Amino acid sequence: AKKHLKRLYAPKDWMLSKLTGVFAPRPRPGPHKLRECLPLLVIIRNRLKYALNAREGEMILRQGLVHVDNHPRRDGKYPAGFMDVVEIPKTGDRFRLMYDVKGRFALVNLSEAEAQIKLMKVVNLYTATGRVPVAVTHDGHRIRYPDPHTSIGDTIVYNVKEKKCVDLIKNRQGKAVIVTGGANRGRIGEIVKVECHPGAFNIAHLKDASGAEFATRAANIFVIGKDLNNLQVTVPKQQGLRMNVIQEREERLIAAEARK
Amino acid sequence: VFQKKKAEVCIRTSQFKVNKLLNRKQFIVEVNHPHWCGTVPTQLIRKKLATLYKVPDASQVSLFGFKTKFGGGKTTGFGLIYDDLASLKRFEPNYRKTRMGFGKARLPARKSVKERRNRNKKLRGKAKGK
Amino acid sequence: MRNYNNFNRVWKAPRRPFEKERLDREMKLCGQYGLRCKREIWRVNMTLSKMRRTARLLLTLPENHPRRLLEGSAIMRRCHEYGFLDEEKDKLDYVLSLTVPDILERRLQTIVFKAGLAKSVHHARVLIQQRHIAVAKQIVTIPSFIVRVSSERHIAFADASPFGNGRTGRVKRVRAKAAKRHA
Amino acid sequence: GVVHSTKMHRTIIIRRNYLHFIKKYQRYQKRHKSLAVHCSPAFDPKQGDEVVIGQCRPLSKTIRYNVLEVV
Amino acid sequence: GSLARAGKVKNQTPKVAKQEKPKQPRGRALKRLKYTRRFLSKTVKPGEKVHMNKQPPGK
Amino acid sequence: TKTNGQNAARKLVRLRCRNRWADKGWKRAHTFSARKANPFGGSSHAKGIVLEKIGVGAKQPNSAIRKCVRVQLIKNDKKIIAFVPNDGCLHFIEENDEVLVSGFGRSGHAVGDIPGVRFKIVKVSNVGLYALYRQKKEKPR
RNA sequence: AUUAGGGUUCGAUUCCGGAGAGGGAGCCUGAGAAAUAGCUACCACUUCUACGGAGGGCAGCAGGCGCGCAAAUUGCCCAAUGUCAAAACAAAACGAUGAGGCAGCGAAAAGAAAUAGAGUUGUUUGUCAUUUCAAUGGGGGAUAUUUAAACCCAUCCAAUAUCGAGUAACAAUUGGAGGACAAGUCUGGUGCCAGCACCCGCGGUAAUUCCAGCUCCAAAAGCGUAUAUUAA
Ligand SMILES: [K+]
Ligand SMILES: [K+]
Ligand SMILES: [K+]
Ligand SMILES: [K+]
Ligand SMILES: [Mg+2]
Ligand SMILES: [Mg+2]
Ligand SMILES: [Mg+2]
Ligand SMILES: [Mg+2]
Ligand SMILES: [Mg+2]
Ligand SMILES: [Mg+2]
Ligand SMILES: [Mg+2]
Ligand SMILES: [Mg+2]
Ligand SMILES: [Mg+2]
Ligand SMILES: [Mg+2]
Ligand SMILES: [Mg+2]
Ligand SMILES: [Mg+2]
Ligand SMILES: [Mg+2]
Ligand SMILES: [Mg+2]
Ligand SMILES: [Mg+2]
Ligand SMILES: [Mg+2]
Ligand SMILES: [Mg+2]
Ligand SMILES: [Mg+2]
Ligand SMILES: [Mg+2]
Ligand SMILES: [Mg+2]
Ligand code: NA
Ligand code: NA
Ligand code: NA
Repeated sequence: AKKHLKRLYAPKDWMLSKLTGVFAPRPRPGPHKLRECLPLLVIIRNRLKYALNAREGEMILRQGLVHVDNHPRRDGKYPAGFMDVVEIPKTGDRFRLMYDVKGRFALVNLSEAEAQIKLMKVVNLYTATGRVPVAVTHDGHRIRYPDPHTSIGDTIVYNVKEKKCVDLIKNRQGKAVIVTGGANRGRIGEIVKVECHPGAFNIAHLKDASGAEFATRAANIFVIGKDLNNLQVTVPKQQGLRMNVIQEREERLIAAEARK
Repeated sequence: VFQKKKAEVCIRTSQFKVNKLLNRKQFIVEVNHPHWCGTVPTQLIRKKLATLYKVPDASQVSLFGFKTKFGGGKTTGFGLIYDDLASLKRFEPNYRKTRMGFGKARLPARKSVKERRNRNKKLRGKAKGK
Repeated sequence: MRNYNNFNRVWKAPRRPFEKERLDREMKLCGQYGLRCKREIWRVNMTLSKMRRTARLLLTLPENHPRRLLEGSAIMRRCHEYGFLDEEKDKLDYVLSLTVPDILERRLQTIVFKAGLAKSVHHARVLIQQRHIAVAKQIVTIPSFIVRVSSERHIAFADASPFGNGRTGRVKRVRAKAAKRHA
Repeated sequence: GVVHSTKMHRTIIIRRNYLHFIKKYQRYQKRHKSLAVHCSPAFDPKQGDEVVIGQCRPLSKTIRYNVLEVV
Repeated sequence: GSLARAGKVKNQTPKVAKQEKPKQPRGRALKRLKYTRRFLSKTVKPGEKVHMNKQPPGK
Repeated sequence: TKTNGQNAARKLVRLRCRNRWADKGWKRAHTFSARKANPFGGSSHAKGIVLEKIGVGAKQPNSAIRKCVRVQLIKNDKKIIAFVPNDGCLHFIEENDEVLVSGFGRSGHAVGDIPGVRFKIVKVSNVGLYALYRQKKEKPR
């Protein structure tokens, strides 16, 4: 099977320079999809800058100094992804892997009693041997006894340290969601309606805080709160609000001139 | 308008970060050498940084990648300040340790190693390695 | 192999190799601005051709078009910053009227002569190539250096040059060594 | 599609007529495709009839669709 | 036929050595020399045509 | 005149396809008859061995003996006639010598008053003929 | 690539997909192969041999022979980028890696840029003959810097203490000067010969065209020529 990953073929969100190397670290199979993940080596070397190169990254990772969802992960090819909690106890670092308004990965700093909570979107529900209902989540977790009201597309806020479900947010109109894929990835809005096309892709029509209306496929939405006012997780700085490109360029130019 | 004065070196650090994982502190080091003739030796920069950052031993300071600025008078590099000499000798790359005199001896030519490996792969035990 | 460093051309030869009017005009430009070859004029020609092409494309679009607004503001800002157009001229249609001397006047070789640091454009070019001119205390050795308006007031002799605050030059240094050795 | 032939047992041939655009000439041309479709004995369509077909697993060398509704 | 006449004129031509002359300027200095001679040395009379390589009378 | 219908693309495509063959340049590029008849076989230059020196009478109203050589190509053993440029360059050539041959500049058509000559000698003994003519190099012994 | 637009043309080649490992077929192992620096056979080529026998597959890297108009080193290194793995680094204690990276060769192509700058005297100016002044790299070196180590760049010619331009000989070329097409009623030579000439044409004793000198024109560290292709 494929063991390598050309740097040109690597996801653009990893921000690896096309001139520095032929290859990029190929994510191993695991919790998240290869195209929708951030490798641990990329996090430790290119984002956190704790490692100058891969050899120092190996030094840090093999010692189990980096924890993902309250578990040391020693593989630099481990596929960390959305809503994962990454903690380095030695440096006192705690952040959640999320998407900013531009669709890039963002390390949102977390406090204690916040790093113990992780949201998981239910992608499948089946019955195991012994008539045991099992819920499969977006990060590959299998839950042996979910809430009876759990449905596919819902989100389970899950205590990683105690390994137990603590609450469930249903996937209904009026709920706050974050887009996890497509051109609208990273936007935060409220479900206005969901159009159902059986045998095809359901379309979710959303509306952000400023009132902008956008759409995507139902697979790309991720419920994160009862409504936009009360979210169940800390979001990045820009709060999932897409901002006009012309206005953004003008504000950056003014801010740059104010600095100098 | 020219005046003859002794050349002086000013050290200046940016993007400073504390790396508890590798027991060191990382920073970009910029050297201002107005009337310096040629390039500032990295050993001299090591003494200046050790004094500037109150490092008891200059041997815990690791410097590399010094690029001089076009037009002269400036040099920019990268610096590492380790908590102790033991941490430096344990975590630093061998070639930088060799630059400091702490490196190991060079291994034999890899071609000879490849030659020996190919010869040995035709033999059974007690002949391989001889 | 597997190298992804981009590169592109910056000049194009004229369509008709021998036109008396064009050859005389380019000869006038070379003498006036102390240029080395026709390629320096043709580089300016291609630059202006690019700016006029996007300006024509933007002016085709309606005013309220977001692309015209963002791109039109950017190119006018670029012209104002580099002195191609005056600050008063704040319309996209004035980009179309840019001429070759407008770009050539902003060359560091031209600006140095106009500022008064050199007797002529040829003196200006050799001064630049000989590490004698600094822009905002940074030594610049490229005559085709396009000078920004905000950078115009910071042009002066380099601190490391003999004409500035630096040590003596080759002629004096060699004669000083000769005087010591002869004595 | 439109039923083109019903000479086979439980299998029918349908036509999908469509216009293909040619960019250079800024004009269309009429094209068509033929599909072998299984027809359940519950329909009984005729030549020229319009049918709705759904994609199924390979049922023969050429058959990939099943008749769902005869209009 | 009669290939023996190949190179007749080249062999016949009297050999005249190239005159030794001082070097001309190269590059920008050459361009400024041409510009000064073409547009600064003399004022062009209105209506006249500039002769770049006018030769002395002959025939 | 031509068809104009909105759904007449097939007719227009067919009309163009048939009529392109009337373009002599297009037919040459899209057939193999010229390539088969071309001694160079589509290449820009071909190496060869000089068979003899010949003198070709110039076409009227000119009157001259153009110096040429009969050359057998190494790649395909075809015999061609190649003009020797510049005066005295025929003496730089010997029989059974090894030459490089290029086109005469009109893509297989004859050039000037030389009848039926489409090739010219460029190198001899791995040395440029023009370099030999200008005495910047000497013919190897 | 070409370029108003519409189009025309190229795509063996970096990334994605497919296919192959001299030609064919067959197969074991394995999660995955119809694998080829794995096996079995035949065909075509081949190597060793003590004649009994035993072998080989560069469309991997480097490099040979042929083929051609046509294309580099049998180099250094795992420092970076990655892969595999029983594997962090370190400590008697350094995994492999021609994948890859770094240098050598390289005017395919692309970018920046020298070959000189200011005067003074005489011969409105300008040229020429003088005579001065300063500057600078090419290059030569280093307390050194770079680099895995080197090499290139960059920095400097004292910080008490560091080499160097005057025919700046440190000397610019390639094509042209009837017309298309910028540039000579120039001077010799040759005399339908030699040759030039993409086309029109030139040369047969006064050659604006050949062979040369002089002068001039064009592009310039580049400039001709051939073929193909795009515009025309
Ligand atoms: K090879
Ligand atoms: K000529
Ligand atoms: K004559
Ligand atoms: K001549
Ligand atoms: Mg004729
Ligand atoms: Mg291809
Ligand atoms: Mg082929
Ligand atoms: Mg491929
Ligand atoms: Mg295969
Ligand atoms: Mg082969
Ligand atoms: Mg293989
Ligand atoms: Mg096989
Ligand atoms: Mg092999
Ligand atoms: Mg075989
Ligand atoms: Mg390779
Ligand atoms: Mg080549
Ligand atoms: Mg180890
Ligand atoms: Mg080289
Ligand atoms: Mg020179
Ligand atoms: Mg030097
Ligand atoms: Mg290098
Ligand atoms: Mg003319
Ligand atoms: Mg031509
Ligand atoms: Mg001519
Ligand atoms: Na489905
Ligand atoms: Na200097
Ligand atoms: Na490695």
